[PDB]
Amino acid sequence: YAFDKEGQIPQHIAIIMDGNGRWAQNRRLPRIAGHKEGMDTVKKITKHASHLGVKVLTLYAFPVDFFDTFVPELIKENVKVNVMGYQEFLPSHTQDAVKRAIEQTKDNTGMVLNFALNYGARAELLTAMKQIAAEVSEKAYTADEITEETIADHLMTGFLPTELRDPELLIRTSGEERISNFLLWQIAYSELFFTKALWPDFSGDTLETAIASFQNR
Amino acid sequence: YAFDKEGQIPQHIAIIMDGNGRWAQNRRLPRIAGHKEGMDTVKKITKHASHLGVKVLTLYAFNFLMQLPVDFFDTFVPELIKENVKVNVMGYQEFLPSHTQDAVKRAIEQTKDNTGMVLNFALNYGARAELLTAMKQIAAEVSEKAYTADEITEETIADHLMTGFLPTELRDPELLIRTSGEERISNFLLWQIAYSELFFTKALWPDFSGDTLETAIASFQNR
Repeated sequence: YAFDKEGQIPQHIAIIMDGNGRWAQNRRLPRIAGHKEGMDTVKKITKHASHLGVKVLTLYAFPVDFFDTFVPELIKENVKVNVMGYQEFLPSHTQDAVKRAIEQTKDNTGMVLNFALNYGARAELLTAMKQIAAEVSEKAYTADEITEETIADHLMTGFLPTELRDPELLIRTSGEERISNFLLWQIAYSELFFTKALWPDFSGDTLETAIASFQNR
Repeated sequence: YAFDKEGQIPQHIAIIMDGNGRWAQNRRLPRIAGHKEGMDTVKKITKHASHLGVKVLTLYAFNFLMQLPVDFFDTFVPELIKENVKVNVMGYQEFLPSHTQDAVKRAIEQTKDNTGMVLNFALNYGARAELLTAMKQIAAEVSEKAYTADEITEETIADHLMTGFLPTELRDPELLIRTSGEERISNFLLWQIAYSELFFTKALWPDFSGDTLETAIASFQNR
């Protein structure tokens, strides 16, 4: 049962990118060659997901100059760039390149490309917890006024509008069957899809196959 | 691949029991027959999991709506004693019927001193609500200056989840099983399932057998 271009498209897709190392090793390449091939794979699926109607494409690394040579194609595709995680541990120069790509695409109105870099779901839930625990301690609101919407606001997806915060479809590559500490709160009702294909071999056809199964075929 | 009876057994196995209604529809029985049959499966899987050495078995249910647990627990308590199973139920028992609340509170009390497998029921349970309840507590306690905000740790959160009663090694499931062909978490142990192995079977829950549990464990054994 095939993918329907006129069928239902998940508005928010999250992908756990995996297999970059195993890709190079089976081809006996050094593992940097598998990571280079994975970051061009990122470009190929950012472009295809955008053309399919996806509104948020969240990518988990389970950069470099990469953002500088990507920013023109992101602007041609009307793609807005966000970065989830702890920018603090990022090198200062890649901190600079990331906030530059964010600022240079802040006005694009199409699909949001949301990078998960040095990100952890339990860590994210903890940092959301400390902020709420501090806010109630400065009497900003009760402890009983806290809601799920409160928790969702303090997650790294809270910048998104409420209808796009949670992925409707979560894809996991490299043949693993684990959530692996990714978007634990947000994937409460997400459809799950697992492909044995490694991320450097992940193609738009693989994405369409995944969306095909999301459409319940 | 094949199940190795001498191989590794997951300490904590979580199952999302799904497919009870569809099971009845296919037989054209009333859909209540699927849910009453699914409870027979609960007794079967509890016994087989206990015999395989599973330490914790968390089951997710998915007025007669909620009248099911009164006669289930009451007639299930003897065999739970014989199998040395300690019963626990996660979720807000506060909200469900009085009559079902006492049958559940009795089954917990009558099995409190059992030392074998923990049968962990999720009735009126939701992971997101469970995390909200864990934070409403932690926010309150740190507002009582029991500690400070940056001393909150993941174990602070883990203690305040509804699996916190379990020791640390048994809190998180190592294998999550979803029946009825569906491939989604559906708001179940969201924090705890962070590293769990996921197994999906098309089998409807009333057809879930000890062998279906064993193929799931076989997959956890990395085939």
